[PDB]
Amino acid sequence: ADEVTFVNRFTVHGAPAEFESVFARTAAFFARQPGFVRHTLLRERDKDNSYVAIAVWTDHDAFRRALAQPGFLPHATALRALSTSEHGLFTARQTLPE
Amino acid sequence: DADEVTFVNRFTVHGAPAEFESVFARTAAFFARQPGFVRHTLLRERDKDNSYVAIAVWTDHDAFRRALAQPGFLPHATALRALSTSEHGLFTARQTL
Ligand SMILES: [Cl-]
Ligand SMILES: [Cl-]
Repeated sequence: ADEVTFVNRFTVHGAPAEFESVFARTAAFFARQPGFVRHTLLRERDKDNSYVAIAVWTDHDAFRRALAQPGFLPHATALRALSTSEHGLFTARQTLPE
Repeated sequence: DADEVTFVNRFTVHGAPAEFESVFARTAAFFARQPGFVRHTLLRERDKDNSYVAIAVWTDHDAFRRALAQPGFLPHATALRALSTSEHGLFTARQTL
């Protein structure tokens, strides 16, 4: 649609359990932001410490409003503490089924 | 294992993006006829014309491997290898809201 997809690759350095906890609470916060559509956390099969998150928002503006929230900052901080992140924003060009 | 698998593949496109997308649409269409195909998305990084991520979901690791092993995959792997460089990983979904 007009919808953007945030993809975030995490290299987790500490305990994966602790990382997934910190993540869940991050996910919870975004889940109640206007324009939120969905979120997936992925774990790489042949590693303990590789992860990928995927967040869909209705539009760019909805997403940037969610990031500029003062409520997001402690989640951001906790994640940085526990992981190296390489992230980016995408559009969907082809989807199937659909 | 028995777990749902999400294949994630990063592409840098060196040839025409238009021809890359078209080849991909056919490739997705081929995947769509394979047992255990759940879904497929092709993403493009915003304000980059050459950076793509393809996300393919399969009911398990074996259905995915068997898709890639089919003779009819060969022309689609060939077309993409001529157009792009790529790095992939095999994942399992942990959370979803
Ligand atoms: Cl483990
Ligand atoms: Cl690459």
